[PDB]
Amino acid sequence: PETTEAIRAVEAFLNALQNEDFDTVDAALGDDLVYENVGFSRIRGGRRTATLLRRMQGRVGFEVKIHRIGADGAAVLTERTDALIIGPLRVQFWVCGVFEVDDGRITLWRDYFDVYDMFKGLLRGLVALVVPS
Amino acid sequence: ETPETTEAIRAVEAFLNALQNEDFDTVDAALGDDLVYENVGFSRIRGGRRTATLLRRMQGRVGFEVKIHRIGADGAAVLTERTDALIIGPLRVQFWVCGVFEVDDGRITLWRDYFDVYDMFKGLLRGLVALVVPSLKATL
Amino acid sequence: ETTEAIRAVEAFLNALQNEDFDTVDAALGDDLVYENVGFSRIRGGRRTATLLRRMQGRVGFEVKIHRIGADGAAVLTERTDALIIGPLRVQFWVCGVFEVDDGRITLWRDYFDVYDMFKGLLRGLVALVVPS
Amino acid sequence: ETTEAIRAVEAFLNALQNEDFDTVDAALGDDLVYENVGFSRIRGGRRTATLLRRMQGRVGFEVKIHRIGADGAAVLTERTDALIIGPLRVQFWVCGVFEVDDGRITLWRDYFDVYDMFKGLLRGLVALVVPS
Amino acid sequence: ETPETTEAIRAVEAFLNALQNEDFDTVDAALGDDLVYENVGFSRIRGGRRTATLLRRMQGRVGFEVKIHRIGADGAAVLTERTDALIIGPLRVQFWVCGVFEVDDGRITLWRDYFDVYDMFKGLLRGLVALVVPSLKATL
Amino acid sequence: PETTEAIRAVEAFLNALQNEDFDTVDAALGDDLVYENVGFSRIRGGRRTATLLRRMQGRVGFEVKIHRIGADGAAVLTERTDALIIGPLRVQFWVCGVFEVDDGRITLWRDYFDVYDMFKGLLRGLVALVVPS
Ligand SMILES: [Ca+2]
Ligand SMILES: [Ca+2]
Ligand SMILES: [Ca+2]
Ligand SMILES: [Ca+2]
Repeated sequence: PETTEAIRAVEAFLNALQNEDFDTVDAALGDDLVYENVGFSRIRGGRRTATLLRRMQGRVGFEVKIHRIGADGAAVLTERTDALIIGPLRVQFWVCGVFEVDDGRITLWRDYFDVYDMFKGLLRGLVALVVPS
Repeated sequence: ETPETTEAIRAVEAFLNALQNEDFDTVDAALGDDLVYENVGFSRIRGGRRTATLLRRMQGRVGFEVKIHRIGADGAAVLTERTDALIIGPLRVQFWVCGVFEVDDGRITLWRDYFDVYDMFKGLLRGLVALVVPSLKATL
Repeated sequence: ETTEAIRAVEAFLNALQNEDFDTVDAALGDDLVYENVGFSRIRGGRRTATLLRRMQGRVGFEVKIHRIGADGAAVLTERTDALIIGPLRVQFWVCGVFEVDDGRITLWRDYFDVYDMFKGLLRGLVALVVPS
Repeated sequence: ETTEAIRAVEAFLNALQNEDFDTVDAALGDDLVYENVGFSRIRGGRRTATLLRRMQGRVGFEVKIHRIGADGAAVLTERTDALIIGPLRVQFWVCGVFEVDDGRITLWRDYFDVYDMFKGLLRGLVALVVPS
Repeated sequence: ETPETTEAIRAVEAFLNALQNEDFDTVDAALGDDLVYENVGFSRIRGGRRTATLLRRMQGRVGFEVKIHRIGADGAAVLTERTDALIIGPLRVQFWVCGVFEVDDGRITLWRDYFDVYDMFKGLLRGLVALVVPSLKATL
Repeated sequence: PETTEAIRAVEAFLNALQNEDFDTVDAALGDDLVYENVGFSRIRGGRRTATLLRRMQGRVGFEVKIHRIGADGAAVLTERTDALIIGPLRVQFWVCGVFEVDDGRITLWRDYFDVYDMFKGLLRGLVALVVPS
């Protein structure tokens, strides 16, 4: 089932990110990956993205929580809560991700999020840094 | 025996075309009595009828366009990658939206639209610029 | 090889008719080009497969293959197809040409005639009122 | 057998294009049924052969075969044909199905689309005025 | 290089349709200056122009129908198996004709029609009967 | 050449009649022959026609002269002068014949002629019987 397959590849990928399983991250990313944080960044190349993420371990941690996930042929859509963690600072924000997978490899990774939501997440992180809650 | 999955996708597509087309009786039929409608971070409304007549009353003041790029389902949940546009006379404001829906028995019980204020602000600036230079107006 | 390509095409067309959409998925290549000649072109096997899957319960298909031959990876068919939308049945001839690579369909090209389809429509509309 | 049937069909279609009417005669079975689907049916190989022979100098034919496969005695073709009447050239797709028995064609069934043919006509008429 | 055989057949067909259609300029172009025209056992006329204007002058008095069942050529000679009809108002007289032609350079130099007085007499009786019982009138 | 073939079969047949070559007549006639003298007679069956003609030798002779002959697919048309000969009486008259040939065999033989022309032929025959010319 090619649908189920695409879904699992995306789930395996996002779990790998969260778990710092960087060999799985490498295996999951297509050579011609385009990776967009929409309105903010674009990177081309699975390998360049894979090594960039690998080089972030120990300075920024990632959490990903997938609330909903569905497929449309080769595309997979996600509704998530993500968090960047830099030492004691935790920045949480919603993310909707769209992916394209081809033969078990991710060829498009496109994350949408809101600067207002992200800003609130930052304020909450910073406040929590002096009131651990 | 056609799966609830195909049904749910189709209900959401029918609903979004109905909004764009101003087909308010289909909008009425599409929305469950206990609808919760969220523009994430901005508004929450409860109740299909209250939302349905709110939308109906916008006719002639603000038009909507919806272009769905990708849509898929997770049981009763439906996810959507779109470009939307709000039109107020000659001003057109275009922005991306990701919507998540829940459908129960052909009726929409959750409608949750996600967007970015930055992207929206950029859409507004382009709308405003196009008011003066009709050539820079966004299109679907 | 030849028989293989023929069987893939038959299996695919029967799966369409039977609404066996996993099999439809498995039959179509990633780089499928799908044409209704003069009318539509779609690229991608996943896209085509999910488009067909999503028609279930709105349009049914029937396919009768009268003749089917092969030349290497190419398979040609002479068929009668029908589209079914509720009580409305529209029947019309189709000649389909396919290319199959490794059990997967990489080209699917259906030819038909608007005049023949128009007549099928009239007959279908008449049949709505005189079920016979 | 299979190759035999394919070669008879190719030889026949090339003979048509080349106006080699004895070969056209030799290719067609006595009990040929010849159909242009939705449009014409003629029975008899001699009748069909002399009808084609008698068009020489009034209508020319061109046939390009893109794909050709066989299933036993049946041969299917995907083609581009053209009818040529003086400076007017009308080009259109044809899918032809044939049956061959003992080197002779016993069925010749051409399928085409009126919309595609209409477009070919417009293009031909336009070309009369803008030769390009 | 299309054979004189196909040409000759076509000239004869064009000529006979021209008679039926009253297309008298094609009739004029079709008939050679030294035409000999025979209804075998009944009439001989010499000269394409004299025959052409004779035929032209029959317009509105006697109509012709021609149905060719078989036609074939022997070099410049063309043979024809037909059913003809002469129409004079409501009277229609139908009979078989075998015609032999010779064509030289697209022009008809010999036109020789064969028929049977008996068959013609039968055609006349049926014509006359059909005048009174319109249902028994011959058709092509 | 199937055209040439049909023509020759008809020529061979009409020559055979004239020459009383009755085995050739037999070979030339199809089992399902229809034989018409138009307006006058119809017979079905190659064999019945072949034997009828065979049974005429010694009482009526036939002459056939083909002026023109042509083909239209399987059909062959003829313009002829024929003559029936009964002892010293010779009856001459024009005949146009149409034939259909299938696989070298004649399946349709249809002769057209005129009773007026035939009557004149009879008078001329009878007159010649007292004035041998
Ligand atoms: Ca972790
Ligand atoms: Ca794949
Ligand atoms: Ca003799
Ligand atoms: Ca034969």
